[PDB]
Amino acid sequence: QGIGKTRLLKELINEVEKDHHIFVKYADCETLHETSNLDKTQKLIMEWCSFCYWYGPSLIVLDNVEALFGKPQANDGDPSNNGQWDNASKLLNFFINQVTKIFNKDNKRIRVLFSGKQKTQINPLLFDKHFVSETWSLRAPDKHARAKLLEYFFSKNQIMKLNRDLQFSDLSLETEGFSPLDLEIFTEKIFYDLQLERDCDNVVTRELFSKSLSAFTPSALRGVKLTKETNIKWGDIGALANAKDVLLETLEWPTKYEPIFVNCPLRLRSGILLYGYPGCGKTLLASAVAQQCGLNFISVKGPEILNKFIGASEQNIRELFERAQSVKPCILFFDEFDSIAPKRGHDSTGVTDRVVNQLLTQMDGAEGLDGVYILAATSRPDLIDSALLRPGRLDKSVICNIPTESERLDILQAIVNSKDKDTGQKKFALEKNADLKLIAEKTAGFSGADLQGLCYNAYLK
Amino acid sequence: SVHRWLSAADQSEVVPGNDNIEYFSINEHGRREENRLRLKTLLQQDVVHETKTSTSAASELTAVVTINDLLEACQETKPSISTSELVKLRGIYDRFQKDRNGE
Amino acid sequence: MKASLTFSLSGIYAPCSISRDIYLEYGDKKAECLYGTIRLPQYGPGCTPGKIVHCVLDDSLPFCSIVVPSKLFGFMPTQPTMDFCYFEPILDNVVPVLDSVTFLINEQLYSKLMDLPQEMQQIQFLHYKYNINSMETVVHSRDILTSGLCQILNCSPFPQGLVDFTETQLILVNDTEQKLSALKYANEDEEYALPKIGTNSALSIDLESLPCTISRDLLRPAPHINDDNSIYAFTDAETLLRLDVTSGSFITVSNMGCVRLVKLFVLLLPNGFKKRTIYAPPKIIASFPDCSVVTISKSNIGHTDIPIANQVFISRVGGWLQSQKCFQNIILTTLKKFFSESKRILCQNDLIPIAFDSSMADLNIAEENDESDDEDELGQYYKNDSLVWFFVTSAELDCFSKDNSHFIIDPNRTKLITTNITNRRPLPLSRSNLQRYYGFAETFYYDLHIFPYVRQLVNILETSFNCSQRGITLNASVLLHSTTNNVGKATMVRFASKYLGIHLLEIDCLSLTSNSRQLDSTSKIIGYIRAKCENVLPYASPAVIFLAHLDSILLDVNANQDPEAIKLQKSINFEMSKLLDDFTFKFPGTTFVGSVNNIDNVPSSFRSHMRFEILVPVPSEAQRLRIFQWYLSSHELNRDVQQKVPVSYMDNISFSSLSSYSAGLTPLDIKSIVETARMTATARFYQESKKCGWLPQSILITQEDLSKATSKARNEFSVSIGAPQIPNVTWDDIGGIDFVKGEILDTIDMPLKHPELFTSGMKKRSGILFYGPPGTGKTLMAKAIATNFSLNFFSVKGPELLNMYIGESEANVRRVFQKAREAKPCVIFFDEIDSVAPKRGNQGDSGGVMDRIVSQLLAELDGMSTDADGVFVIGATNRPDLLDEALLRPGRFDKLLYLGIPDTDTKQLNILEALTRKFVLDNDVKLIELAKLCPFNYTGADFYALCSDAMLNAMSRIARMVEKKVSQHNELTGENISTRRWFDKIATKEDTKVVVKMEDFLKAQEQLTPSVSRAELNHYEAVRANFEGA
Amino acid sequence: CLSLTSNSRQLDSTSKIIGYIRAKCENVLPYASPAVIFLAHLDSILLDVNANQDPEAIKLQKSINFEMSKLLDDFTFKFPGTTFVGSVNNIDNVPSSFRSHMRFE
Ligand SMILES: Nc1ncnc2c1ncn2[C@@H]1O[C@H](COP(=O)(O)OP(=O)(O)OP(=O)(O)O)[C@@H](O)[C@H]1O
Ligand SMILES: Nc1ncnc2c1ncn2[C@@H]1O[C@H](COP(=O)(O)OP(=O)(O)OP(=O)(O)O)[C@@H](O)[C@H]1O
Ligand SMILES: Nc1ncnc2c1ncn2[C@@H]1O[C@H](COP(=O)(O)OP(=O)(O)OP(=O)(O)O)[C@@H](O)[C@H]1O
Repeated sequence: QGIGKTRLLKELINEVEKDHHIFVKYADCETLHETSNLDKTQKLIMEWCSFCYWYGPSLIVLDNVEALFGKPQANDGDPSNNGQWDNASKLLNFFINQVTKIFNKDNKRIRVLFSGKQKTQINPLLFDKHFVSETWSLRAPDKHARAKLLEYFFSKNQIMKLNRDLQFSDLSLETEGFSPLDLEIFTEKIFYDLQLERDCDNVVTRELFSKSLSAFTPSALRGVKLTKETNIKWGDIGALANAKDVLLETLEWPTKYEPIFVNCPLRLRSGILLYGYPGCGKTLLASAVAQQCGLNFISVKGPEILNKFIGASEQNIRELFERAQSVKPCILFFDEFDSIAPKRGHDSTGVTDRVVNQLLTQMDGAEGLDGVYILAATSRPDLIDSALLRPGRLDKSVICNIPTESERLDILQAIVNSKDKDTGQKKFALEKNADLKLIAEKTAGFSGADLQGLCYNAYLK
Repeated sequence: SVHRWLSAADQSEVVPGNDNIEYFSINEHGRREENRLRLKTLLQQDVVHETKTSTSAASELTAVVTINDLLEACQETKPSISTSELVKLRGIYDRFQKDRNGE
Repeated sequence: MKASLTFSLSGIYAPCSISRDIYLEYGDKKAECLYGTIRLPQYGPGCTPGKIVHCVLDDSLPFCSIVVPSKLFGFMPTQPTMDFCYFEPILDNVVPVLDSVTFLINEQLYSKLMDLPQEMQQIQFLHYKYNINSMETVVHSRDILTSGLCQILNCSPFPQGLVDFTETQLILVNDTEQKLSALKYANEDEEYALPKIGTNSALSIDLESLPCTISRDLLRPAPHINDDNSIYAFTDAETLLRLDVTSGSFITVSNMGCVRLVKLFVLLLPNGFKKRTIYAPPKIIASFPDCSVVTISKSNIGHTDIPIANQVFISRVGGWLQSQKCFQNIILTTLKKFFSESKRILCQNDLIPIAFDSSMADLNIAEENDESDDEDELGQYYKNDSLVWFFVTSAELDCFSKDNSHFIIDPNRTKLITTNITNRRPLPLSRSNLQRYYGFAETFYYDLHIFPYVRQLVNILETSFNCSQRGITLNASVLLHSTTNNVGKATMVRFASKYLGIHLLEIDCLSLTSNSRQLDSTSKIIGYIRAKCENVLPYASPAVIFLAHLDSILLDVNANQDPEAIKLQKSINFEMSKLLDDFTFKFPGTTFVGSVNNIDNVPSSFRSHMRFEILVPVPSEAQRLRIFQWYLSSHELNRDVQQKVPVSYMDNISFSSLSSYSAGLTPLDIKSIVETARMTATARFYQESKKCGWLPQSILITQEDLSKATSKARNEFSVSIGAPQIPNVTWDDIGGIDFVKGEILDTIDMPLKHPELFTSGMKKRSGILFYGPPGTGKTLMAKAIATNFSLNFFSVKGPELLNMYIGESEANVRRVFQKAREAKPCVIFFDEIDSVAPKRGNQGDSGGVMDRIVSQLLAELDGMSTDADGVFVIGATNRPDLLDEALLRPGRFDKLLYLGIPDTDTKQLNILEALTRKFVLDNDVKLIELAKLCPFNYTGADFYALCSDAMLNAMSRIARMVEKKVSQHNELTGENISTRRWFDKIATKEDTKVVVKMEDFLKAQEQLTPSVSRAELNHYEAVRANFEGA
Repeated sequence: CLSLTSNSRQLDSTSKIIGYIRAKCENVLPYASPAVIFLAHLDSILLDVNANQDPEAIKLQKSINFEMSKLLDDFTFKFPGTTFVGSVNNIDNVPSSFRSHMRFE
């Protein structure tokens, strides 16, 4: 939604009429839905095909086809998926019969043009009946395009103007994952909150821009609880040197040398797993290096997918993967993966097994789906399936080791010297030059969580 | 026997099918392509005029096994049962013969 | 352009005389070597492709007069030929010269002229004997120079072009099969073998329906404008001279009392219709349904002598179309138009065919237009699609004339009254192809000998029809079912119906359903079907009641569903069966046929009540061959080519192959492939047309186009199906393949490529088992086999099957095997069979579950080879020493192929070149040095890791260089451009380009370590030796 | 929309509700601009029906949603200087497609 297809079709209709003389029958599917009764509709499709034939060549078009002809979503609850046919399926069969009969009768005259939001959503009958030759997906706009989209949008309000120092290139850089509708809404926002303060002659500013973006919630991310604001940085986690280097080689290096990896002609490493002692920071270094890369962050925990129905869980996984892929370059993470996709043969109903093959379909599915940076953690990697750890098929795995003297001192110095978000000074009243060396000695066998808890209760004392 | 026969009925004429129609001559100023592209096609691009099937020809001859074939197969085919299994099951069959196995 | 035409017998390659008016258009060109293309009218839809010829000027030729050699075509102009043609002189473009061409010479010419050792003298003799001039003559394929002794076979690159004696490719071939002997031109057969000359009144001759409409411009002499156009019949001139009557005369065809008049003309050469035959439109044939041979006699009735009728009663012929209330208006309007066209000729009890474009049905257009001739030119804006029948029930005359039996109808003087409906059997397809004559969507013609199911079903209808005629009633019903959709069972139903000339009663289930949920659905459906039937059936027998997608109504329902829905379904089904029985009883001879997607879903009761049950399977190899012949047929290709240029494909297509690759598809898929080839052909043709400006005449379809169309269709079908494991692999990606090439090819493709040879009831090769170091390419080689040979592939890891105790392990292998049986042809792989096929009999496990698994797999593997051709089993092992010996036996595995550690530098060289085939390598790379460097213990996976690490190192160097550039330019420019910004716009191509040096490979090799220990190498070699020994 | 609906099941429901809101708003608005149209518990009509429900009701709800959106757009286009405000007790319920189409939050 929001890619302004409707306007694409309208501009199309205009150009085709002006340049090639095709009678065109535009009709949104909402009106047909208004009276989606089989016989009443049958009559309408008869009328259509008749008229369209009456002006050869013709062109039908229906924005939002799924609204009317969209087959109910695969399962839809009824176990009798076969045998009985959905009403809209019968309507699609009827339309298919008429149009294909005319086509065999006359290829030239009538050439339909459907318009939907997803291949699966659209009824597969047309595909099975080989009705559609080829299809095109309208991808999210690119920065270079967003340049002109904004340069026309705030042109629409010819009054407003940008600033000399600021340039549309900027607009493109910060804007991302925004459909033309989203850019429209953002420019309306900027106009309104600019009209808030009537000092400047409607000139853009960096600060108003930043405030608007901060307040902004784009549709793609709207309706989702993205647990991203964590503010855990390098200073918040300093140990696990080897893990830091590997994660940089995996996440920062792509985002820092894209030109080289663009022609790197083996498919890039998809993602890495995390394992180690409980609470040893697996959930921390991931976020820290995500902030290092400044990439989009999502924290997915085992429960989010798990549901009550069988089969519905698979489709929940499906649109989860849809969201994950939509935001290249993004990091997806699964916590407690030992509770998500363990080794097969650990469930009576086998929902775990079918879920696992569903997960495998995507990563093993070679569809250019690599911008999403898959990630996951588990204290019990033994419980995962070996297939989920095949080298080449899947990438390295990251171990978390015990904090020894060196690592303990590193983490203690980092946390005690931590500069606050609210105040900026030390999170704790830190001894200026105390003997932090002897503290690590008595903490042999601890965990970074144990060290920070020790410091925390010391702060309470 | 069929392995032996693979040099008895397949040896007939040329490799299974039709061959030995060769190529007659060429007139090119460099284009000396005598390969099957312009040989199998063109003159007889169809294998035969409106080619179809006919009576039994592919397996015209059955590879009738011979006494030597059976002789060698016997020795090559080792016994499928080890004497240990035979004696064990026979002894157990007699043990149940004390009760049921036999009369 | 329209230019008069005449034929000279001066030889195929004789110069073509052109009227000076024609010569002038060439103008600036040489004016002496003028070349022009021609098109000749074709007796039917479409146009004969233009032939290019060398022309010379001649003022003696009258205005727009041309002369062409008839011998150039397979005929001489004994009888009159077409008077005119369509000429086009190409000005901008010049005649292309074919580099290569194909010919054919009789044995004697080969053995005589070949005597000379020089080809130039032979070709000079060819020119002298055939009048062909290099840089002057244009050669076409399938051209005959000698009457059964000289032939032109093929031309390349184009099928026609200029001749270059020296530079052109010319194939010197002979006719050792005696084919040239039978080759003779049309009309050349008879050396004036004088037929008996007499004034015989009647001459019994064979009758034939016109294959296609004949344009009036081909009537020599041309008839009057207002003459009725529906009473014409034609034949060879010799027949007319036997009847000593002229083209454009009236002649009476009579048989056992039933007689009619006809306008008869001559067929302009060249021929293409059976000799000694009379060709008549369906109009005549219908009145002679059972008469193939018929008597024909002259007529002396003059046009003036024909009486004019005033009132004529016509009873509409009973038919499925006739009963459609939606069409009555349009049919009547077209009927009135048909009489309004001009004066009509009719007799009592005659029949009338009327055609109309049903798509124009509901759009009643311009009836208020009073007596407007413009209606003719909506006709091409129309296109007639379906036909209906009319019966001449009575004619009223007002004066006794010489021709009382016949009569004429004038709209301004004659009145017409429609009356009750009369039954009449429809003509069988044998006597005429109505679709072909009217150019509708001709239904594919089966060859019963190759479609046994269709033959079996047909073997029902005529027997029932006869027994009914013989006074024997029997309720013959049949139900069609299938395992997959898109198989055209309805198409075959229609084909059978037309074959016997029986009325068809088609009722789509998915069209008129209303609300099959409320307490009206049963009643509404029954009433609608009953009404749609009773209105046509009484005057339509014999016919068939066909229910498409019948299962849709009759949905068997489980108990737990809503009881009311259960009751409604029980009703709908029971009353449906009752309606069928009532129909059969009330009208003996009627039979019922139904189409169902899944036989099982039908309720058992009705199913038992059904009489015949037939499934229509997927098309087979020869069936695919026939379907390809049908679709690629020019008639099938040019149904809707409104563009003047015709479409066609070169003869060099190996239809058998296209069939072979067509395995596992359906008729709609084949139609899609043919139309996709149509796509490519038209697109490339228009591309070339704009490029050069010259049209390479018609459009052509090359075997690569169809191959790629099948590829894309198979891709879509695969995305529809489960198998995701055939994406892309080739031999270039993997080395070490040549070692077992012969064995693998012989084991896999020979049974597939020679089944009839393997149809000897022989044990087809069971399978293959591979062992050796991991990552050597075993799985990659198997995938290469699958993708190259295009068989559905599933990968199963033995270990994954094992459950906690035994949840489902045997059932799982059974499911994979059966789903493989559905997706034939296919390949199944077992990963690490040793983990599921260990030596058993010595150790005692905990539960002994595995013993039954191994027994089951052994039994199945032995049971498939007998008949299950198209499905093959392959297993994978890395530690065969653990593998049970029972599998090593032939029948389970017979070719224990091996893929070991690369010993020689050639193995590593092939593996590395296959690995880095797509690497952007600096010229410094000398992979021989690395191959010597790499210890032989390195495996294929070791080389993959090596190449990946070399890429990582090279990308690191490029990254450091990019960072240095970034810092330097940052200090120089004074700003701080982020790396992302540097890469989006500052980064030029060299920044986005990766360069690899030998240093990267050296670093990777030094960083890489043996994936396999040398002790493991010795263990693997010992296990190899021990297995290979036995 | 929590009070006067007077109809929520019948297939005429969607038509009745949309027609009523349209009737009142176009009845009073033309002579009363500038003004604000306010919907109380607007969510109680607009929502995202789960797939775990019969299809035809889902179709009906998709309809009513679309005609609500069209109604607001038509009102703003036909009556310049006009705005509306909606009240909801939980964002997650309102049709995401609808939410995206709106301006302020
Ligand atoms: N050329 C364009 N292509 C796409 N969107 C455009 C274009 N020009 C402007 N837009 C903006 O994009 C949005 C188009 O919204 P629109 O309602 O047409 O969406 P849609 O993706 O066609 O889907 P739907 O009609 O189902 O909501 C508007 O905000 C409009 O200002
Ligand atoms: N270097 C560190 N190692 C471990 N914990 C640390 C470190 N630095 C800070 N901590 C704190 O210790 C806790 C780490 O537990 P956390 O659950 O995040 O780790 P985890 O390894 O992902 O474990 P799990 O998967 O069991 O949740 C947090 O409270 C975090 O703030
Ligand atoms: N040899 C053929 N067999 C079947 N159909 C063919 C063949 N050649 C062409 N066709 C075309 O394929 C289509 C067959 O569709 P039809 O409705 O008869 O199929 P069906 O087997 O009843 O399948 P379903 O009911 O699942 O759609 C028609 O358009 C027909 O013209």
